[PDB]
Amino acid sequence: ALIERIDAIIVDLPTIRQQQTLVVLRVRCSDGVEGIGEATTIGGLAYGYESPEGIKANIDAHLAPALIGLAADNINAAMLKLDKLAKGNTFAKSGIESALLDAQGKRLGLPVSELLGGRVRDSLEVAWTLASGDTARDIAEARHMLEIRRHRVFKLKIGANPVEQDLKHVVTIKRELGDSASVRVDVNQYWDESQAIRACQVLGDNGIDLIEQPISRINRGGQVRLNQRTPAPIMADESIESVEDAFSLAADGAASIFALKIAKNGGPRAVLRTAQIAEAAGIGLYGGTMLEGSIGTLASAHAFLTLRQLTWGTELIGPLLLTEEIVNEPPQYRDFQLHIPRTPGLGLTLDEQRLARFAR
Amino acid sequence: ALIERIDAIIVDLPTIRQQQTLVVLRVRCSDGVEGIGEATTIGGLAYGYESPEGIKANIDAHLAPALIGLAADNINAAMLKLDKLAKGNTFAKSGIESALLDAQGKRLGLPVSELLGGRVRDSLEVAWTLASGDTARDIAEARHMLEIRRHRVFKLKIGANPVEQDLKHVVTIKRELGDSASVRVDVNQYWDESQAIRACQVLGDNGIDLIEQPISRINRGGQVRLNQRTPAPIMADESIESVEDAFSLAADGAASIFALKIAKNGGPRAVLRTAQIAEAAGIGLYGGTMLEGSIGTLASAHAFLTLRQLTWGTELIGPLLLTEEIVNEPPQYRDFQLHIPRTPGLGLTLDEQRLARFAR
Amino acid sequence: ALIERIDAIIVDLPTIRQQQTLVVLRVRCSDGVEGIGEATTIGGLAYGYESPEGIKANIDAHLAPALIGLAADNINAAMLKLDKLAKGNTFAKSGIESALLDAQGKRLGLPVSELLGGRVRDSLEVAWTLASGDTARDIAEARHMLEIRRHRVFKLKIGANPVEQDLKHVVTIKRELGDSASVRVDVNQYWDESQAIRACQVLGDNGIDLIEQPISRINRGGQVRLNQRTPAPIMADESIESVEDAFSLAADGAASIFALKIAKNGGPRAVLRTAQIAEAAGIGLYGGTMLEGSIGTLASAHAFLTLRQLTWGTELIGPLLLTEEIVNEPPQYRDFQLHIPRTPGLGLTLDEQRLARFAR
Amino acid sequence: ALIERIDAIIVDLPTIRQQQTLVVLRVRCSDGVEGIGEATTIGGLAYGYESPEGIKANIDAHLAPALIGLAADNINAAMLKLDKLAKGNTFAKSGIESALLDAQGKRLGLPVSELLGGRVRDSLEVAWTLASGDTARDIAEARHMLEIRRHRVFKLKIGANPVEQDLKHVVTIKRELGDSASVRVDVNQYWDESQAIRACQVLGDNGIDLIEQPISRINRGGQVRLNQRTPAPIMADESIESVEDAFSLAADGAASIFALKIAKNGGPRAVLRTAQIAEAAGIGLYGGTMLEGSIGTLASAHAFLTLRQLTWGTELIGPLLLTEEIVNEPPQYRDFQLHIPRTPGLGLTLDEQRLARFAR
Ligand SMILES: [Mn+2]
Ligand SMILES: [Mn+2]
Ligand SMILES: [Mn+2]
Ligand SMILES: [Mn+2]
Repeated sequence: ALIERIDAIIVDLPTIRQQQTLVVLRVRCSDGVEGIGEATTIGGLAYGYESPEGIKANIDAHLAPALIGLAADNINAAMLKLDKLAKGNTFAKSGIESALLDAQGKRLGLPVSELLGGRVRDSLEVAWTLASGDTARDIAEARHMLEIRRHRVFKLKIGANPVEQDLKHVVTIKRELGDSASVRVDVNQYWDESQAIRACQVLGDNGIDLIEQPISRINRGGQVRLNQRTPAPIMADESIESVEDAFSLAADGAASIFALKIAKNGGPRAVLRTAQIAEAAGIGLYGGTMLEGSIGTLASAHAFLTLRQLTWGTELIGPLLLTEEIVNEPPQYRDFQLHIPRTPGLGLTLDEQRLARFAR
Repeated sequence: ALIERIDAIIVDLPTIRQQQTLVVLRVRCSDGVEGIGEATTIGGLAYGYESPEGIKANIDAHLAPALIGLAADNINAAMLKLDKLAKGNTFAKSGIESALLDAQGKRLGLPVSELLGGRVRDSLEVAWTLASGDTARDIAEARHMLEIRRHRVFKLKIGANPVEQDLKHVVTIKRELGDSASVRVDVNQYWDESQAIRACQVLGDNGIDLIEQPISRINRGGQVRLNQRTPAPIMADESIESVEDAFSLAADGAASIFALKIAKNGGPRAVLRTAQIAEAAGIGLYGGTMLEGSIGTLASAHAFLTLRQLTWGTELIGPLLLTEEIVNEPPQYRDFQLHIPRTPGLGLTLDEQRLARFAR
Repeated sequence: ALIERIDAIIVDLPTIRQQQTLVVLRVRCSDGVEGIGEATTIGGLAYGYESPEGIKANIDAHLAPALIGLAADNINAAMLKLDKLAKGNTFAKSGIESALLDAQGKRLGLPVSELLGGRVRDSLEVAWTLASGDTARDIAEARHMLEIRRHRVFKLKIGANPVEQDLKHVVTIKRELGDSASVRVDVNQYWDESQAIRACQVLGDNGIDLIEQPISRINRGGQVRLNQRTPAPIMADESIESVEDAFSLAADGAASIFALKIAKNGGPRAVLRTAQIAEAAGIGLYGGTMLEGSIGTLASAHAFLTLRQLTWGTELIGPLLLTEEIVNEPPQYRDFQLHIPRTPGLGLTLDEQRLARFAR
Repeated sequence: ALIERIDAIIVDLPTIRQQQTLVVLRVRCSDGVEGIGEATTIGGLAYGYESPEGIKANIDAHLAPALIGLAADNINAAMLKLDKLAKGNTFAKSGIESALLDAQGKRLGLPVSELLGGRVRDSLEVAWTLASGDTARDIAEARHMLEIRRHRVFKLKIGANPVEQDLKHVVTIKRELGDSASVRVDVNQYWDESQAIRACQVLGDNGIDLIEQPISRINRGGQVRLNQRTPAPIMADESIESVEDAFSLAADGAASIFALKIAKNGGPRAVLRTAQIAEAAGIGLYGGTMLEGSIGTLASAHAFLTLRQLTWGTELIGPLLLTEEIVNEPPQYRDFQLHIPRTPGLGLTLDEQRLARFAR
């Protein structure tokens, strides 16, 4: 089996919020098997180097031509060839690898998790991001998600408002929920170390379980210092933009938890390299997401099932934010977790109608 | 346009406290344009290496003669020539650079902030130093400044009295003001690390937002340790006596905030080098002052407007302490900020009458 | 003056050894002034994250729309707005900044170097890369360049062949040329630290003046160790992919020389931030290039003229490799240097005919 | 005895190679005893923060008025009062302290060395700076100084010419002299670490005994690295601008030898603090000079005699460069050393005629 054609499709799907833009990869193999992948980001170029437009342009002009004609079954050789001719471009590489893994799983009749070694679980705990901006509305959304047993872990994106305001908001939510839920925050690099010093103390003293990426990745020593002084553990996300970054942060002791994202590492196999690094150092794990639809969510999930332990769960909620999908199989969210079937590949098939409907 | 003449005038102005001594620079260019600058310090030689007397002596004998005849429009070449023949002498260099930037802005019809790249704001938040020594009098002054909306951020100079006394004073002020104001302290290198250990803890636990230069610049490790243990962030001021010092402190992680002072770095362009260093490391900013009159205040301000972010505001209140000025344009303080116009140069002109009146 | 339109044109120019692809930016301002910039790389995605295709796609979809309507004269505000909405994308940002600086220089009648503060020199020393692969042919090319007084500094790209082979080649060239020329090498991250240990020793012992980027940027400690043990100084290039990286490498002591590249930092102003960082730490400078044509070469050059010192010269030879250009003014290479005129902006104008001829 | 009057006199003396400017201090005490001191520098502001003009201005306006009326016999109280009201200003402080020590020695009938604890030697080894610029001329001067037994240790100021040129020059001199003389160099901060790496190797491999201040004081890590890799020991000079700097460099391991200069530390007593710091760390000593005339030379010498060991000798040759002096007692240079008598104070008296003749 050889790689015959690779198509990168930009798709715009409506959300429950606006719209989320996905880049759907379709890799056609000579044996008739097709693999699907996804390379999605949030906000164009605001949360990463790659945009949907840049992703497609590079796949069409550089990445795809390098794979046409190669063995579809030798994923390692294929991905290494891409590393040789393309620096960075992890999101694009992630979609491509997901597609190849999908096709290979359909080919051998195995789920991607098994191709990756074997799953140790069939479901993953999912955290919900409360984003209404209104405290009361957030507490209500949280009590609802707990009632229908969909989520018991909650994440709050803070940092865009005055520090004191975000702190009042977060503390009130953890106060009202008590130990019924786990409350975590994500500052998305919005604070500088001077703001984080007091902020981390207040959050940790008020029952917040973890503070995700409080300060910018450019401030390495700041991360190392906060990792030593913050009452609540510090998790790295944006600081990891490659597997090599994870090693660096581990050797430095810059975070006690790593967020694992296939798009930021280069694919399901790459994210496993990062997880292995963290495991060798004693660093806790969390399954992250770039708000991908089902393809990317399942591609991530399949990799997370092989992990010995994910101390802090995952946030694979991307499909729940979309009102329309481009796959035929809707994800199974029940009892605070996401359930992954044992069907071949990613266990998904494209809805050609909706794909054509939402493709730009 | 060539530099024709440079005059350094020592001026003694009365304050609302005593008197403040300024060194006014007047640079005459062959195209008829004149630039004005200021090199001021506090207390002769008590807060720095340069005194008004030493500043004038060096400008007349060494610095000025090196510039006469050079292109007034090539500020870089001019300032680099001064670095080559004069070690240190940052205050004097600061006045000279401010004067050249002023003249160049009048020449091209641009405000100094635009010569420096472009402003991202038109006003700066100003902090007021409560200095009566009497707690009740300070709280009263603070409630007054809040009422007329002039200041909502306050700074207290402590360290000259027994530690416990200064702590009682500061805590009482923050207590009475509540979260209506931001209270910060400046110890002016008065404590040794042994005194600061408990002092910083008490201050941080009682709502003080930042502790400025608690210990001496000679104790580097002490700064690094306090930066790691103080509940309230540590800001460096006296430790920065050059741009290279800022790099050093950044690499060491000796403070999470840098005070930017044109006089301590060598001018508006130099202070920007320091700010860039701090930005590259994730270090927060604050616009400092050496209690300069309008010339030096505006020269500082014009540089601070180009900054992406000044997390902790500024303390450009120098003109408010003087009862008489030597410029014709009084500064605009309204709604807790200092407002900077878009007029050419520094946007100031000398009052020849008052200058002659207060010159010694 | 407002930014009215921005066009990103991919141009393919033939070289003396294939073709080089440039992305020409044309920024049209409401006052009728037009600025030109360039965002070029080598080998698609092999020497960086950005390809010509990705660069254009991002400019058309994200970067340009954010600037239309803003003041063309406030470059700082414009570039900071880009940092706020786009992570990375330094090559694209570089072309845009070069274009804005060009237009602003034509507008005020000043050369870009003066907009950047003022030049301290009018020409820059240029190094030539011997790339024939054949030792005898390289020595011949070097003796020729010396005869016509075009180059007296030479750089050799090594690392793609067995270590011993590359070493024999380099040592032979330095031997035949003697102290008539300066011989330097660039390994382009090709070696791992284990290979570099002996390689750096042999090179340093045989008169090679500097070893550029011997090992990969992922190996930080390796860089710090080689910086301490290599008999010949170590220069960082690929390790700097941002201004913040420069600070990091400086604080770490990972290289004694920094290669300055506008494309890797984000523009002429950004490259100056990096240079300032290195200067504050005592790190030597070298003017690098991404093999840009005249636009990018001049944009770089104009920034390097403001530098106090460039201990190791530059490699602004890009135009000499192209057989055809898209500008009307050919660069002046005479007496081992590149000469930069004092004309407004970049001092260049587009040849509409050739542009149309080579645009794809 | 009280301090009645202090006079700072700028004196211009002709040299054997121009003119050297001294600031002579005369402190008059109520008991009729007068003390003389000297605050001299090289090149105005090129080798330090203080110029003769700035030194006099600060003494007349700030330093002197703080001492009038105090006990002339309590030097500690007097010098500490100066530290309290004046930051830096070490050259000025040095002249004043030398004057007070002089007067106190005449008063008690003891040589300054005894006031400082007691001498362990009566003479100091003196090194000669070969400065003709011409290699042959330097070798000739060195063979002459050896013949008349005046100097057997030689220092070469390098760094202003291309590295290779300075290296050829130095190596030739050490080669021709052989082990008849000790050859050392002083780079006066002229090189950056990248240039020093190879330069220090060549110098150390060719018999140069020590390399003084190869790189700038701003590059701290560079000093620490060179201290570890240079085959010839590294001596710090400009890096010490205060006693606290010495501690810092010692704790860092930035140099294996410290140059002791009374002007850079604040006086004969201060220089002893620095020497004590180096001794406690195992750092070797060298008696430096700012090219002072006899007053400053003797003030330095008297302090160096109390030292347990000065591994690398001294460079107290200042008087030998002047054609005219302002004291009545010429210094005794015989048998490679400077001989210090056991007369009271500094053992010098002013020649009122020549003083009046050369005072400006
Ligand atoms: Mn995150
Ligand atoms: Mn302060
Ligand atoms: Mn390179
Ligand atoms: Mn020296």
